[PDB]
Amino acid sequence: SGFRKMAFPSGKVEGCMVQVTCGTTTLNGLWLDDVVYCPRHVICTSEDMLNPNYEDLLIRKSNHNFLVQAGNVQLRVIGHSMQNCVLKLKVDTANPKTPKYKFVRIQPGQTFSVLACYNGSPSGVYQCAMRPNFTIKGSFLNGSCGSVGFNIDYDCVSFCYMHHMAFPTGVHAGTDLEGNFYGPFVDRQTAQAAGTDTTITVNVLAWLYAAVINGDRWFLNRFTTTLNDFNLVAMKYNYEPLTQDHVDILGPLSAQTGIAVLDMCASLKELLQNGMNGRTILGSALLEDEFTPFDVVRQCSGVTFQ
Amino acid sequence: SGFRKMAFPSGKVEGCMVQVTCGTTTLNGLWLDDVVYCPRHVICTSEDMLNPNYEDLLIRKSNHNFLVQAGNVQLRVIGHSMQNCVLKLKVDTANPKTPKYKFVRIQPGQTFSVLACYNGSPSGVYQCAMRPNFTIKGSFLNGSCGSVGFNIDYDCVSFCYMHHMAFPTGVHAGTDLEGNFYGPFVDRQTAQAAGTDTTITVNVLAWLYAAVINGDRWFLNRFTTTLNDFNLVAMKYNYEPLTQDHVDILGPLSAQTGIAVLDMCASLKELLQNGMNGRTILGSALLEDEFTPFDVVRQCSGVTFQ
Repeated sequence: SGFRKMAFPSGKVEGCMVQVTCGTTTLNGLWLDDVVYCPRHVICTSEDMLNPNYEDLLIRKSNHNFLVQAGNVQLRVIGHSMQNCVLKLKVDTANPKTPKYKFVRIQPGQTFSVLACYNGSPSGVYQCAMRPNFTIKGSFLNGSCGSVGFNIDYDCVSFCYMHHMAFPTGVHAGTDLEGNFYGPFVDRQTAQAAGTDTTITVNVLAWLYAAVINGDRWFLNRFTTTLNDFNLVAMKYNYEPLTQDHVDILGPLSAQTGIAVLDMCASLKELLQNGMNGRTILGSALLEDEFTPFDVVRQCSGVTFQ
Repeated sequence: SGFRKMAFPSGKVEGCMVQVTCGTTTLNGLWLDDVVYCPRHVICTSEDMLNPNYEDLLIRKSNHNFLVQAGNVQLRVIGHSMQNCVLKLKVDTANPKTPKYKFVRIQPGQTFSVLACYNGSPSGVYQCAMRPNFTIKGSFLNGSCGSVGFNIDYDCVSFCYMHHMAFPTGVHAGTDLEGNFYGPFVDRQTAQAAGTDTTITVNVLAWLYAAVINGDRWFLNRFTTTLNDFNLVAMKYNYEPLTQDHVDILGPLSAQTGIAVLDMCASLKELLQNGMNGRTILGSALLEDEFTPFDVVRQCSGVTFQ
């Protein structure tokens, strides 16, 4: 009973966070086996960031220009390469606390947990979603660069995000762990536009099912509707159009509650047009789109990990 | 930049969670050194819970009736006592992963992180507040009993909460780690009323300061007001009255932003009377009271831990 924006337990990621220093810049790095991963803009001064030529900047750097610190013990850099927008600092000591891990590139609308770090030390953990415009709305201060996002599949940690940039708009951008940005962003200090943001409709429907599982049922109505007519209302309010793959994903939520996806949509349709009228659902005065269908099943069944 | 309901990193607590089984019942326990802590109602059947005489039930139990499991390794019970509403199962193996810890009993309005567990395995982590009526609005399924709440002071883990009961109302109740319930609750399966809930006014003001730190300033007005007149408006809307200790706690938030507490109150006063008019603050359509002033300073300065 109850429903909370829940993060994954962070223990397996904590033992992987190191502090990386090059010149005057210090940010966080991810120490798996004997490779440290960190944003390549650790090699830039505040002046370089306006127009960095990363190849030329990297050339004037040698292995002993990088101070990697894992707690009270300094690491030794044996080799450096640049994979897209991440620096791989090959080190000598492999991380004994290296978990079974995996690098994955997530799709918009999926959720993950962020372990926010400063100077290589864990500060806090929260759950967030990759927006349809490939930003995230995080909580990141200066020198939280290098902090990582992750999911947990039983015993395997899936790393999916590394924080790189904060934009004047309040939004945050980063890469996968191979160094490819999510979205059309580049790691330089210049004005960059994100797309129009849209609401993740499949997630909203998973949250309405969570509400029904928890005894909020007032939004339930008698109408039904069609996918095609719903999508016409949704596209008016900047909601992601629903496809059949979406209806199927919500299958188990439908079977455990005996309410048809299309019936849930008809409730939603009404909620977009008529509004909330000052009521709430699961404590909120707005429709929430940061829970995936799998997030809801996990929290309403008690899935555990290593 | 940005603001998120942030939990503490859970690594140090994960290595302390064990599974406790007695008869048919299985819940979570906290394994510090060579003592396991768990709800005493692990010794009850579903029938016993209606009217348990814990002393008599405990008498028919011997050390070998308790199966404590820490992963794939069974623990050995050497002694059991009942401290208030917690069972202390003294075991032989001390926990090697025992952190520097502390038992503390928190006051209403303070916040902590909950590590939700099932069968002794971490499932997720979230942040919550102790309501003024000594409940919490958590996310707990059957057999999440024994899950613990905690804060982190640099390297010391302060344990402050253990989950015991879920009430028909959707609210949750538990004890400190010495076994004293928060609130007027008892561990028996009967109807129990919580008090009227009130909004934690000092927390709300810390969140408005967080909003100003993040560029939301529309609620800022020109009026001021007095503590006494504000408290008269607040007591109308079921808000906790403000005292001078509260104004002082918000001192650093006031100095870093150059806005007087009483000026912030005058904004709040207006917000309670005139309403939100469909605007939002830090993304929310309602006033939030689950951030303490210290929570805001931690997230707006980058405080780190071991």
